[PDB]
Amino acid sequence: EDSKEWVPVTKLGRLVREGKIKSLEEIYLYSLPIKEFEIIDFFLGSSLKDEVLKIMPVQKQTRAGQRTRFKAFVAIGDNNGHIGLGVKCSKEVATAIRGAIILAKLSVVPVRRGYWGNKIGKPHTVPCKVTGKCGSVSVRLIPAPRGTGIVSAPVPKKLLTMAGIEDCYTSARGSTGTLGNFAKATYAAIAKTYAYLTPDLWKEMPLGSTPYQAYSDFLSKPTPRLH
Amino acid sequence: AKKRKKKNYSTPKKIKHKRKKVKLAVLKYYKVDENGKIHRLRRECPGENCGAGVFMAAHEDRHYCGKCNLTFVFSKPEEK
RNA sequence: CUUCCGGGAAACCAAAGCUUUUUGGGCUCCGGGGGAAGUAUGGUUGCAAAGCUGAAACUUAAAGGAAUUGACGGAAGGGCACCACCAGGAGUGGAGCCUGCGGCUUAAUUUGACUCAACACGGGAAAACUUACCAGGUCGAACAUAAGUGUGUAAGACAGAUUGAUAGCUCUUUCUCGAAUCUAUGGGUGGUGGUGCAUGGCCGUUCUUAGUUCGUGGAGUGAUUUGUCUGGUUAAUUCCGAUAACGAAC
RNA sequence: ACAAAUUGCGUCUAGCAAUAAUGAGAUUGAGCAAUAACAGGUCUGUGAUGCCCUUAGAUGUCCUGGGCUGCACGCGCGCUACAAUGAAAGUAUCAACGUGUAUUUCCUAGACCGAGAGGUCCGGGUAAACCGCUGAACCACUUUCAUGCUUGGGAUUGUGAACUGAAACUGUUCACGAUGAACUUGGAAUUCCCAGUAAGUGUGAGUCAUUAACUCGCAUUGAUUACGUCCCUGCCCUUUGUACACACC
Repeated sequence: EDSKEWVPVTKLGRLVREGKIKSLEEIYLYSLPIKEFEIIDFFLGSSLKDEVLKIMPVQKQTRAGQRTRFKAFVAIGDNNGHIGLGVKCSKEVATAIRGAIILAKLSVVPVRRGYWGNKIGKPHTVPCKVTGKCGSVSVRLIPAPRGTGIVSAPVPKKLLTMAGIEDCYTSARGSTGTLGNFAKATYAAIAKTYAYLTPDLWKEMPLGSTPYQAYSDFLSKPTPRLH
Repeated sequence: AKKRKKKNYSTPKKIKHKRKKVKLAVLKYYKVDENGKIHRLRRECPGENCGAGVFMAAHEDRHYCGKCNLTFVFSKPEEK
């Protein structure tokens, strides 16, 4: 049971419901705005587990007298090469986590996993070393050989067991109790791994189809073709 | 044993008896004359409103029947 | 000034940047939770005031930085209303009396309520009843057990005591409908008994108001803001109109 | 007023103007009320209730009493005053909201008697139909008074006569003829309110065996003054400040 087939709202998710794109990294190929989580329910959803990290309450001082709203964290990662992070405040803990798992799905980004020192057999850790700072915590991911698992604090070890990164070295400076700045620091470190010009990426591409060009007919038609 | 605040233990000793039973045996006291006349100890009620099954009292010069202990006072009161 | 399209915890900074991912242009001075304490003591300089050097015993879990949201709470600028004045009018506060609350006392003077938002309130205008308080009284209420057996286990009145009234409530002496076997024992039962600072409910005021919120965006690491505003006008978050989602919602 | 109502147009839009109507210059007050809250109040409104306490010897319960009313005193709501605009006598002669008895003593018409208080006798009425055309009060109209704690003012205490009810005693209330005190406009402080309103003036209902002296509604008589402003106590998320937690107590 769906029970509701998603409506194509943007022109991008028009095409995945009409199946004109059948590869998730095509929107990563041109860095599209992935602004419906109903996109990634098509491509993935098989093998996409949610874990929360904290349901940190937060308060405001009204004149009589306080008011609590809940900044629940959630973390989704396809178990090899895609990771996301979700944060939202609302009046109930249910209406955070029923909607936090949305906000992690929208920001799901691809991981580059690279060989540590000897290119044999499905690369695992990280191609380079990456720091992601989000406000005074900065986790410094480092490769490691095969068979030494994720050494970190227990929180971003959960950010990397679900990222597909297999054997990583980490070191985190700063106020590492602030969980928002310790999830996002690693999230801004994992996602970096495809934004660093390793010398393996010099020969370029044919440089484009830009699928609003490749499928300009189906967006020219106003008829909502089914399936 | 209740609880209060100001006034406790007036205690009129709460002596209320149930029934002393120091007298008034059930009428095993009776006698029949042999063949065949009977003597009715506590001879019965002459009041015609009952079936004369009361064993009317032996007392001082005021007696009474058994269906009503206060009334049927043996004085006798004459009506004329 | 404008911005990072650099950094930062931020406020910010054209350096407070190139402090990159365990980073490197030289060089020197300085900091290591807060106090104790720039104290104590020694040296040294000064006419002196004092300056430079400078601890510890002890004490302690926070102390501190920057920023958000709480005061259209003694700060500006707005905008209302007679539980605000002002221009008054009538008033009470004075007098006697009815009450209300206290304090007093008493056997008890049952009590809840104490600024607006307790006080001719609790609809609380009570001889009894109410009545919760005070004195005298009075009533009894469950069962399996159980022990008289039905040789009266009971229950009722006279009569003289006890009474406030006949309360055979109790009783001197009397007859009696006798059985729910009237049980010490389960323990439920009532309660105007306690806690409104354990609660439900309603109601009160906060607030005569005009004020709140949500998804979707851009704002921030974040608390949180934006929408929900500059102005004009309105009784008004009522509307034009800047129109930073709105079609919104109360 | 069912508002293009015209009006040297305000940011082309919400330029007051009183001007137009001639039942109508709102006929016009109420109810209604969000989010977040308070250790507000209510366990004594409830068979709403946690828990606590108690139960033949009750805090439960019915009876007879008592009290809740008692007093050197303090405090608030409120009553009639402190008088010639008045206190008396007379006459004239306007309401409205309402309410009223068949498992409870209501509304009372009529005659009659009684200083009165009331009482008797006989009706009406379950109510647009009877009480009831409720023919309300203050005020209007001639007089007595001649400001003199007076005839203003009726607390105060005797006495009997009464009513309602088992029962009236800092009293259940009510009648008469006595008793005439304080009180002469009330200090500092201080409340209320803008049109039929304020205040004066009654009446009904609510409780109620009888008891308003209070609370809700009703009508009558009917003003002064503002038509404003933010000094005042005020209150509303605009800006800014902070070392403020339970937030300037």
